[PDB]
Parts: sequence; structure tokens; C-alpha cells
Amino acid sequence: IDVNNTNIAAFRKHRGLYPTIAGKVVSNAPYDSIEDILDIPGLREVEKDRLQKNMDIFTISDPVPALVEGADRFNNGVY
Amino acid sequence: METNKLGFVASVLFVFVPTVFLLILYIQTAS
Amino acid sequence: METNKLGFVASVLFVFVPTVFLLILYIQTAS
Amino acid sequence: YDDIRGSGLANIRSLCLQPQTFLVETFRFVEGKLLTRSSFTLDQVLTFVEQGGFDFQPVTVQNGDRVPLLFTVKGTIRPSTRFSGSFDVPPYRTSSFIDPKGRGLAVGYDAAVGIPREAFSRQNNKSFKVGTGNIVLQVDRVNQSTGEISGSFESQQPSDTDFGSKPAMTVKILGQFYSRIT
Amino acid sequence: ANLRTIPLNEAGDTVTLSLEEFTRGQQKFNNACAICHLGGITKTNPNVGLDTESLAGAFPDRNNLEGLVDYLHNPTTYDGLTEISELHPSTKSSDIYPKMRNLTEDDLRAISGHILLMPKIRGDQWGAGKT
Amino acid sequence: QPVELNRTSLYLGLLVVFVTGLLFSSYFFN
Amino acid sequence: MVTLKIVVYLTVSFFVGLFIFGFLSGDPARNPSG
Amino acid sequence: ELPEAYRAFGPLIDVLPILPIFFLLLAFVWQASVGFR
Amino acid sequence: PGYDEATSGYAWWAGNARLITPELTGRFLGAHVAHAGLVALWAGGMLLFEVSHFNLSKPMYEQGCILMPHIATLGIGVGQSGEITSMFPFFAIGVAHLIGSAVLGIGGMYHAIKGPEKLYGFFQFDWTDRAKVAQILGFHIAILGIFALLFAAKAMYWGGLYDPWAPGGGDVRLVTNPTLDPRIIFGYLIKRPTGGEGWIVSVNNLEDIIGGHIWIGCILIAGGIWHILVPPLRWTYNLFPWTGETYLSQSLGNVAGQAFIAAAFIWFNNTAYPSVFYGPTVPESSQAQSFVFLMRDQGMGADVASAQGPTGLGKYLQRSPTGEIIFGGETMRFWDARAPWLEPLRGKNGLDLDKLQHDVQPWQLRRAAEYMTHSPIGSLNSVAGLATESNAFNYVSPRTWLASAHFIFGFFFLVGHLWHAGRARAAAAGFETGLDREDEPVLSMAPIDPSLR
Amino acid sequence: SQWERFCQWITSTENRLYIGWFGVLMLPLLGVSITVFVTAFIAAPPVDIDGIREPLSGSLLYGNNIITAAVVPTSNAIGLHFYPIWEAATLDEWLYNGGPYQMIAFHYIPALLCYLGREWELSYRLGMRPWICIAYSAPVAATISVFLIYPIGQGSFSDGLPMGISGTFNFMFVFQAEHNILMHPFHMLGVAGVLGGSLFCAMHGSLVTSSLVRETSDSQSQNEGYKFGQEEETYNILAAHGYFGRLIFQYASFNNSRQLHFFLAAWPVVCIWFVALGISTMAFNLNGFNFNHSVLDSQGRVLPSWADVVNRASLGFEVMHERNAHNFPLDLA
Amino acid sequence: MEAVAYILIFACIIGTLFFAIAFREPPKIT
Ligand SMILES: CCCCCCCCCCCCCCCC(=O)OC[C@H](CO[C@@H]1O[C@H](CS(=O)(=O)O)[C@@H](O)[C@H](O)[C@H]1O)OC(=O)CCCCCCCCCCCCCCC
Ligand code: HEM
Ligand SMILES: CC1=C(/C=C/C(C)=C/C=C/C(C)=C/C=C/C=C(C)/C=C/C=C(C)/C=C/C2=C(C)CCCC2(C)C)C(C)(C)CCC1
Ligand SMILES: [Cl-]
Ligand SMILES: [Cl-]
Repeated sequence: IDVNNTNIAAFRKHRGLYPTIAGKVVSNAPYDSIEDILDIPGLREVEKDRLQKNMDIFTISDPVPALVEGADRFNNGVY
Repeated sequence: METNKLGFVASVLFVFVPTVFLLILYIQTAS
Repeated sequence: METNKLGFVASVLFVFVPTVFLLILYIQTAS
Repeated sequence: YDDIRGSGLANIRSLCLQPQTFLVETFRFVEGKLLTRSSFTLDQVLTFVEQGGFDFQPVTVQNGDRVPLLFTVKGTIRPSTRFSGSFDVPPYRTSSFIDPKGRGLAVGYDAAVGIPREAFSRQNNKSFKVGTGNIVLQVDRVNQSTGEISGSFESQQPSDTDFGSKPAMTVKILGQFYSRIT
Repeated sequence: ANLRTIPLNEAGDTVTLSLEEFTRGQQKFNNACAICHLGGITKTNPNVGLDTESLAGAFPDRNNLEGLVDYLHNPTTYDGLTEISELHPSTKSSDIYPKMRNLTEDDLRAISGHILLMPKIRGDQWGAGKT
Repeated sequence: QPVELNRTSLYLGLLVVFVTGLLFSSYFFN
Repeated sequence: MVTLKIVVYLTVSFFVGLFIFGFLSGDPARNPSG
Repeated sequence: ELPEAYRAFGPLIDVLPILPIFFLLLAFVWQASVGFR
Repeated sequence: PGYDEATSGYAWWAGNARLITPELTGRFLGAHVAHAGLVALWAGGMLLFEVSHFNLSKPMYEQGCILMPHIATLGIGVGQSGEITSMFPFFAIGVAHLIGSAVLGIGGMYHAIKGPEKLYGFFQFDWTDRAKVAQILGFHIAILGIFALLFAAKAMYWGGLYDPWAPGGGDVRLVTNPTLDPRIIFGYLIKRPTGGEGWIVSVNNLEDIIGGHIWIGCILIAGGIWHILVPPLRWTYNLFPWTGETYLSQSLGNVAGQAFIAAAFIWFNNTAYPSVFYGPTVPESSQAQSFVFLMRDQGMGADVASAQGPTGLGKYLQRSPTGEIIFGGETMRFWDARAPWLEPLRGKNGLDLDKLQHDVQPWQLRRAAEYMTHSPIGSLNSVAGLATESNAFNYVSPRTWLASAHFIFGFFFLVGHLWHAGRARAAAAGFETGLDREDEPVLSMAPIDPSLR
Repeated sequence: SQWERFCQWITSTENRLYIGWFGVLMLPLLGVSITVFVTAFIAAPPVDIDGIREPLSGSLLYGNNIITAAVVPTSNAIGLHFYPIWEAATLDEWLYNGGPYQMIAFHYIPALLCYLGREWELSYRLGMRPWICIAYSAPVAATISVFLIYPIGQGSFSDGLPMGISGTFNFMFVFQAEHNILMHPFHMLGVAGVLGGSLFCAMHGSLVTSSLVRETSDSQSQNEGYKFGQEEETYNILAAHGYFGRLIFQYASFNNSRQLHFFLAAWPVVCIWFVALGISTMAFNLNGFNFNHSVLDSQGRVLPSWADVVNRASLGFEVMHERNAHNFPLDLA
Repeated sequence: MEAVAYILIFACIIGTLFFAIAFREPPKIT
């Protein structure tokens, strides 16, 4: 999953990621480097290593302004 | 033809608004 | 508003062609 | 709160921004009237970077034409010092809005499903661009005992285009603000 | 028949359930858990459903009967960072939630076994509801 | 015998015409 | 709109006072029988 | 549950709320007995 | 006697009207004492039914109880956070009511089967004997006032009431300092009945409640003594007929309005009806939803105050028409709700961000987690979850039942009041059996048509 | 006394229209109601019905139709708040927020209460029995349930009945989606009442019309056989009775006419009482019968019933009303 | 011109209502 256009609900799909990893990869945006999620500006080691396993799906393609207009990645509103 | 649009509706109310009046007056006379 | 043009002239003859009939019938009854 | 419940006392630490006039530059800046009761306090927000807080307030002001403007700012101290800057105005409504015809961008139809594409495609395919606004913040009253400064602003930001349907106009905003630098 | 047979653990051992035991667990699902898990999802958070694909993709894999009973012994997150037994009903924490204070080990076993012996009965009628 | 229409029948006829026309006007205009 | 609020207050007062004092004018004696 | 000392009534406690709904019925019963005289 | 239709004028289906006549007063008393017995019969038996099917796991309002919460509100049986300390006080009141029903049933059977058919001495009342009927009114007002003062004394001295606004949770506490200010207490009567004010339904503490009860207890003692000592004055002579059906009609209208008021109290108020016992009001449940969807987004890093909805308004928090910080969404209509698990989030401008983000004191989430998913929504066969949802959950709120039932009772009693008001006026006038064929009032009236002379 | 002359003139049965003390309250309330309704139905600007800055265009000059015009309900941002002409800032946010609806409603409800009292008043001044107001209390209960009681129970005046034809239809559909009124037994009683009142109206009218006494010729209206104020009965109760009895059975046809007209009064009045009460208990979210997932097979699979199909259509309505206004998945009241 | 038709017809209902109350045929007793 992209890590600059995609929400928290589509970070469920990965085998064991919800909610802190997803709540921190989204809170800071945009990310230029694909591997910039791994620097972990405030996350601990249990977050850092676990994200270091999961690098085969992350992307930095395009932050669409229709998808980031103030908590649209956190609660888009689609239940 | 660049004619007045309302010239149709002016023509027909000019000639049937009085007409119904006459028929009203005639019918009430005949009855 | 993209409304029917003749919808005006349909509205007014629908409601005054019977109306004059009634008034004719009433007036000839009253006289 | 019971003293301010029903009064309206709401309407670097919490930075509140209280407009009292909305001049829209119609084709000159004429001042309308506030149709959204009193909910225009952009509250609880050398260079200053934007933060959280109520950095948006949608206020519809009023010829007889309603203009729904998203008043927003997203993006030594003496009685002369000014923090002039620019901010990125998001669209009035987010892309999960739906028009009266069922269509929308994040959620909704892609075309008019009433009729069966045509000249409707300007309203069919909705866009979500971003606008810029210039804001000049004047500092007039500074009280360092509390650690807080206050003053007036002028801000020029665009109004709503209805997802790209009508040309927006610029609104002039004036009012006092007050913040606690900490 | 095979619907009774469910995953017990992550080791791998399909355990069969009695029809009466399954019904007894089904009832207790509708008295202490249908407050906000009625249908297949959670009302508090509409993303953590009681579906097969969600529970298999939970961390740790909670699509197992022993896994679900151990969840009920300790409410954690979907990755298992903080054991927040206070935002959730918890077998240990009877004070915050008094709904499971009368439930024994058999009751927890039955309610955890009924959640995993519907999804091949229903399919797309429990997972997130029939749209 | 000649035809009649008394006052009450005239008023009833006028209302049924006027209300029916108001009802069907919205659909004649479409 | 304060003057309009006053006009509404007085108009409501006048009409409800008419109602109330008119029902203390011996209204049950305003029957056909007696 | 009611106290165990007085946990012998059982269906009695079930009956007592709908006891007054039978008084209105027995009113119609008595009126039929007199014949709605 | 006057027990059939022919010698009374009243058919079988209007047969309690045979007790209107002032020589049949012993039967009037018998019907009343037996009806009061039936009321106490239900009061005992229904409470014992609630106790006999009470599961301590489910709090109180999931059980479908309506009399358990009334007792628990009085600080009897319950303690901290409305936990049932003992099931014996509810049983004691349920049996004390049964014994009272028995005694009142014996009295009702005596004055209707065996006692004197006509009352005498100091108990003979005629409906037209207005000094006597006002004197009976005065005794009833005096006894009602001494019950109201006795309730206020109990709230102040013995035990206490359940205070849902007590520090943390809400424990039973005895009201030491009731609000004796005439400006405050009778200022509730001038509050608009509309939203925001909520005329007297917004009484929201136990000092105001007990101070108003002290005032009305004294006011009723005064009015009762007034009616025992002062007969009806000359100005109340021709205001209305002084019959018995009139007196019934006036009672009916007042108690219809009173049932409407109680429907408002059970539906909006959460002080005299604590939500630990009756469940949350719909306003408080709908703010609890917003508060729990708020606390979900704290921790997973979604800053609330910069979040837009589908419309540019606040996604979770927005501003009121007054401009106060309220929960966003459709629950902006219930921005007047004031639940005690949310008041420590209330600041000066409403929901300040300061004691919201590094606030909620744990239980405040749990309580609002409870009230989110127990909302007053349901059916006649007891199900929850909206209406177009799957039936699994078997639950409808107490507040829904009580508000529905008392709107029903208020509506029928407003109808019954209109019935007896019209009938009392017509019966006193002398035209409640029809038009006199001999002389018809319209035949002796001048024509209304302006042309007719 | 001038005042006695006034009380004689008000309570006068000489007026072309009776005023009375209920009418001295009723006439100004109607004046305001009629004035603001005729004003707003034609020229009101669009109203922000659901408080989300989406104006709904409800008036006849804003490109709108007699069928589709409506005095649009008061904004959801207002709720149940008293919002008169003077508590708003200007005369254009009041129009924008739906103040005209609240003004029309707050004069229309007491005007109908005063019309009911006025019906009792004139019954009293003419010496006739006093219970036509009781029959009138059924449509009054119905119109207060959808203008006052449902908004109070739901929490906002935006959930009131819109003052328009298509707005009324919208109210019906949203109400079915949210409450399933069709499966509410009070509404089945209301339907039985309105359809059976129409049955009984047509039935009683056809019977009295069919057994008319011959007084006229064939080339004149049978209505000329009746003279206003004639004492003789204009039809044959015996003949209509014999016909109706032969039509179904013996002990079925009302012989009596006073009982007959009490039944004509009682059937639709009582049933409309019950359906007004049904609207009123659904105001507290006590919805109709629920039979979803009620018939199960041997394994436990839900066999669909017809109530399931009605649910599926109600869910259709349910997930489309107030689209840009539910930020959470649980639309409470 | 579509609102004009609606307002004219509504004025016709109002005129009929006035004339059927004000200038109604008097009901004479036999
Ligand atoms: C607003 C525009 C839309 C108009 C809508 C209104 C439609 C009305 C249709 C006709 C209804 C009346 C039928 C007859 C009633 C009756 O006989 O009354 C007779 C009465 C006298 O009363 C009577 O008098 C009679 C004796 S005498 O008349 O006084 O001689 C007596 O017998 C009788 O009992 C007594 O009641 O007076 C009349 O003469 C009425 C006739 C007036 C003609 C109709 C009104 C025309 C419109 C006026 C406004 C112009 C609008 C301008 C803008 C376009
Ligand atoms: C005996 C009763 C209950 C059982 C067996 C139960 C079971 C579960 C399970 C197994 C999960 C984790 C599933 C997943 O996320 O993949 C869960 C999550 C959740 N439950 Fe329930 N539950 C019960 C009661 C309740 C109740 C009454 C509520 C109502 C408040 C509730 C609210 C939630 C919420 C909000 C979540 C998601 C929380 C998170 O992501 O950690 N639960 N439940
Ligand atoms: C003398 C008298 C009487 C009578 C009375 C009356 C007759 C009354 C009335 C009245 C009336 C007759 C009233 C009225 C009114 C009104 C009003 C109050 C209005 C309004 C309005 C508005 C507000 C509007 C608005 C708007 C809209 C909505 C749309 C467009 C825009 C506008 C803004 C325009 C009697 C005999 C009883 C007795 C006593 C005395
Ligand atoms: Cl919401
Ligand atoms: Cl809708």
C-alpha cells in the first residue's frame, strides 16, 4: 500500500500493522523517500523493527489533495 | 417571421373575452 | 427553468374553459 | 460555562482569530451580512508555522447571493511588528461531498444519472484544487506579564467554486486576534 | 457437520463443537456481546470485525478458539502493543464490565467457538453484513 | 325543463376546476 | 429588532388578555338555556 | 432474583402484575352475569 | 335504587356515572379506595416482578425495569455509581405496597358492597356544596404538601438521594443546602420551554430539586389551610358549573398536562432520572458516540480540531450557532445535553481542547462507551440497532417506554378532559341529552347572512 | 358597558363567522400563519435544513414547483431552540436558517387548538351536544405528532413535516427507513381507519342515497326532494336496512341510526387517534414490528421472508437520506 | 412564467373561497 495517499483502513490488510504503526505513518505527511517511514522520528524500537520487516509494499507516489483535506486518511467517514 | 409573440395571445383574448360576455348575456336572455 | 412552453396555455385553458361554462350555466339559472 | 452558554464567548499557544467584517471584491469590496449565526472564531490555533486548532471556519455570508467562504489559515514583538504570510486554502467541502444529482468525487456518481456525456461534464467530473491566501497580522497590544500579544489582521482568501462550478471571489477579512507565545 | 469443526489453535487442530454447545455459546453472544458486536463488526470501531479474514490477519492470529479465549483473558490491540483491558470487557476485569463475571471457562469456550462456526454457514452475511 | 346551476353548484364547480388545475399545472409545465 | 420584540410581547399580551378576561365575563351564562 | 428465603412463590410473582388487568375483565364478566341490566 | 339504567339514566357502559349522583357517595368512596388499592397492587407486584427477574450483571436499564430506577433514585438499595448493594430494600417496598393494596382493597370493598350507601356527619358532600368540596380539596392539598415536605426532609436528613452529578461517578448523598432562593426556584417557571432552556426539565442538581420541593410543600400547606378556612369567593361563582363532572374535567386537563411534563422529564432530564438507572437520554447517547469516536482518533494521531467533514464543518468538533465548541456531525442538535461524565470536559467556551486531549479520566470514556451502544431506539417486540438492522439484540430503553406511555396517557387524558368539559357545561346548561324539539335555539336566532334582514 | 358590549359581540351567534374567546386567539394566530406561509411558500430563500451549509431551495420563485415547494423545516443547527425573528442577527440569516417554518408552526399549532376550542364554543352557544371537538381532536393529534412531537422526540425541528407535498413524501420515506411504520400496528390501525372510514362513508352514503323517498321527477335532481328544515325523514331506514341485511346477514345491519352515526364517528376518529399516537411513540424511537432474521432453517441460515424484503427496501431508503450529514455510522434520533 | 400560472390559480381558489363564504346562497328553512 502507498504510504502517502492511502488511509488507515487499508493498512488493515497487511499482516499485523494496526493501529500505532498506521497512526504514525499517516500523521506525518508528505514523505519523499519510500524508506523515510523507517527513520521513525518519534517511534520506539518495537515500531522501528516491525516496520523494517514491512518494506515490500510501501510507496511514496502521490499525495492527492482530494485524499488529504484534514483527517481523510484517519476517518474518511466510510463505515 | 419576426412577429410579436404575444400578438397571438393578444389576438385571441381580444376576440373571445368579449365573445363569451355576449354568449353569457345571450344565454341568460334565452333561458 | 426548462419547462414546457405550452404548459402555461395548457394550465389556463384547463381551468377557465370549464369555468366560463359553469358561469354561463349559473348566470342563466339566476336570470 | 453556564455564563457563556447561550452568549457566545468563543465566537505558541491557542491563537484565536475573531473577524467582524467580510468585504467580498465583487465585479470593489462590498460588505455583506453573516448568515451563519456566530461561528467564525478561528480559535485555538521570525516565522510562524501553522498547527492544529480550528484553522477552518465555513461561514456563508450574503443582491441576494449566498457566498459560502471557507475562512481558513492552513500554512521583537512591539506595537508595530507584523507577521505577514501566506496560507493554503483547502476546498470548502472535501471530495466525499455529493451534489443533488448523486455525483461526487471520493464517493458518488461520475455523471448525471437523471438523463441518458454532454455539456454537463463541467459539473460531472469534480476537481479538488487548492487556493492561496495572503494574511497580514498586525501586533498592537503586547502584555508580557501574561506572556501574550494581540492585534488586528487583514486576510484575502478565495471563496468556494462548488467543486469547479462557479468562479469564486476574494473576501477581505478584518478582526482582532490574541495569542499566548510560549 | 464440518461447520462444527473450527480452528482450535495456531498449531493446527480442527476441533468439533456439539450442536447444543454451539447454541449455548450463540445465546451468550446475544446477551453480553451483542450490545455492540451485533452483526459481525464492532460499533465502537467499525474496522475490527469478527470475521475470518480479519481474525486470521490479527496480530497475533486470533482466528482460533484458544486465541479468542485468550483474547477474552486479555484485551490488546490488533497488533498487541498495549493490553488495554479497560476500554474492552475482560475476563480478569469484572469491575469495568460485569457481563462476564458469571461466565465460566466453558462459557468463554462456547462463545469463542460460535464466532468461528458461522462464517461458512453465512459467508457474506456475517463478515460486514449483507451490504 | 331548462338546465340549472345553482350558486352552490357554481362554487363547487369553480373549486373543483381551480384545485384540479392547480394540481395538474405542475405536470403540464413539467 | 428590540422594538419588534416589544410589539410581539404586547400583541400576544393583548390577545391572551382578551381571551382570559373574556372567560371571566360569566361565560357559562352565555348559553341559550338561561 | 428475589430473596431465597421467599423464593417459593415462583409463578405467583409472574401473576401479580397482570392481576389488575383481570379486574377490568371481571367488570365485563359481572355485567354479563347481571345481563347488563 | 340507582343501579340500573332505567332509574339512573346511565347505560352499563357508562355505569360509573351512576356514582355521580350525590346520594350515592358511599359508593363513590368505595370505587376510589378500591382503585387506589389496585394502584398499590400494581406498585407492589410489578416491582416484585422486576426483582424476581433481575440479573445483577446487566446494570438496571437493560432489564426493562421501570420501578427499580425510581427506588434507586431515592438512594435506597444502591450506593456508589448506582451499584445495587442489596436486593432486599426493593423487596421490602414491593411487599409494603402489597400490604397497602390489601388494606385499601378491603376499604374499597367495604364502601362498595357493605358500607353505608350515603355518607353523612362531616363526610357528606354534595357537588353543589362548594364550601364542603373546597374543604375536601383543602385537605387533599394539605396532605399533598406534607408528603412533599416529608420527601424534602428525607432528601435532606434521612439517607439521601442519588446525585448523578456527585464528584466522580455519582454516589448517594443527602442534600444539606437546598436552593431556597425565590429568584432561582421560580425562575425555572419563566424559562422558555424551548431548546437550550427546557423550562423545568433542565433542573439539574439536587439543591434546586429539593428547594423547589420545600417551597411547594409550604405553598401546598398554605393553600390547603386556605381552602379549609376560606370558602369559594363570589368571583368564582359563575366561572364554570359547580358540578362533579366539572371537577373531574379540570382534574383531567391538569393531569394530562402533567403527564406530558413527565414525558419530557423522563426523556430529557438526567438528574431526577439518573442514566445509571434509566439509561442515557438520546442527547447524551448521541454526544457519547461523538466522544468515543473522538477518543478513537486520539492515539492514532488524527488532530481533531483541524478535521473537516463532508461539508467543511467540523468532523468531530465544531462551533454552535451561539459559537461554543460542540461535537460535530448530526449530533450538533444535541449541543444542549449536559451529562456528568462530560462536564469535566466543559470549559468556558464549551469543549475546550485543553481538558479534552490530556483529559478523559478513564471511567468517562467507559461510561460514554456504555451510553453510545445503549441508545433509546427499538421496537414493540424489544429489539435494538436502528430499525432497518438485523434482529439479534433484544432491548428497548426504559426512557422510550415511559415517554411513549405518558404521551399516550397525556393525549387520552386531554381528550377525556375535553369530553368532560363539554359534557359538564352542557349538562349544567340543560341540553346534554339533545335539542329540545319544542324549542330549538337556532330557530330562535336571527340569520347570519348579511342580505337577510 | 363597553366591555359588556364587546363580550356580547365576541360571543355573538349573530356573526357570519363565530368568533368567541377561542376565536379571538385563533384569528391572529391564523393571520400570522397564513401570512408567513403564503410569503414563504412563494418567496423564501433556500434553507440550510441539516445545518451543513447545503441550502435546500423550497419556495415557488426559486425555480420550484407547486408539488415540490415547501416551507423548509428549521435548520438542524438550531434543533429545538426558540428562534424567532428577533433573536437572529438579521432578516437574512433568519430566512437562511428556516425561521419561517418555526414561525408558521408556532402559530399553526395553537391556532388548531383554538379552532377545536372554538368548535366547542359554538356548540355551547347553540345548545347542541359538545363533542364535534372530540372528532376534530383526531386530525389535530395527527398534525401535532408530525409538527411538534416528532421534532421534540428526535431533537430537531428539521425532522418535522415539511410544509410541502414532496417534502411530505420525503418525510414518509425517511420515517419508514428509520422506524418501519408500515410494520407498526398503530399505523395498520390508522390505515384500517382511513380506508374503512372511506368504505363506511361510501357505504352509508350509497345506502341513504339508494333508499330515497320519491318526491321528484326524473328530469330534476333527487336533492330537490329534501327541503332544508323539513321534519319528515327524507329516506327509508327500513328499506336500506332490509337491503343491507339481505346483502350480508340478519343481525349485521344497524337498525338504529344514532348508534350508526356514533360508529361513523368512532371508527376513523379512534383509528386516527391511534396512528397519531404511533407517530408519537416512534418519536421516542419505539418503532414497528421487527421480523428480520426470524425464520431460520436447520443449520441456522436466515430464510428471507417478506418482512426481510421490506427491510431491504427500507435499507435502500435508509442509506440515502441526509447523505452529507452522518459522520458516524449510527444515525440516532 | 410558470410561477405566474400557479399564483393566478391560487388567487382563483382564494376568490372562490371568499365568494362562497361571503356571497353564499342563503339556506332558507323550508
Ligand atoms: C381575484 C380574481 C379572481 C376572482 C375569483 C372570484 C371568482 C368569483 C366567481 C363568481 C362567484 C360569485 C357568483 C355570484 C355570487 C352572487 O350572486 O353574489 C351577488 C352579490 C350580492 O349578494 C347577494 O345578493 C343577492 C341580492 S343582490 O345581489 O344584492 O341584488 C341575494 O340574493 C343574495 O342572497 C346575497 O348573497 O354581489 C355580486 O354581484 C357578485 C358579482 C361580482 C362578480 C364576481 C366577482 C368578479 C371579480 C371581482 C374582482 C375583480 C378582479 C380583478 C382582477 C382580475
Ligand atoms: C463477551 C462479549 C464480547 C466478546 C467475545 C468480544 C469479542 C471481541 C474480539 C474478539 C475483538 C477483537 C476482534 C478484532 O479486532 O479483530 C473485539 C474488539 C472490539 N470490541 Fe468486542 N467483544 C465483546 C464485547 C464487546 C462489547 C459489549 C463492546 C461494546 C462497547 C465491544 C467493543 C469492541 C471494540 C470497540 C472492539 C475494537 C477494539 C480494538 O480494536 O481493540 N466488545 N471484541
Ligand atoms: C381586531 C381584533 C380581532 C382580530 C384580529 C385579527 C384579525 C388578527 C390578526 C392578525 C394578522 C393578520 C396578523 C399578521 C401577520 C403577519 C406577520 C407577522 C408577517 C410576516 C412575515 C414575514 C416574517 C415574512 C418573511 C419573508 C419570507 C418568509 C419570504 C420572503 C422574505 C420575507 C422576509 C418577506 C378580533 C376580532 C379577533 C378580536 C380582537 C381584536
Ligand atoms: Cl453525527
Ligand atoms: Cl432525504
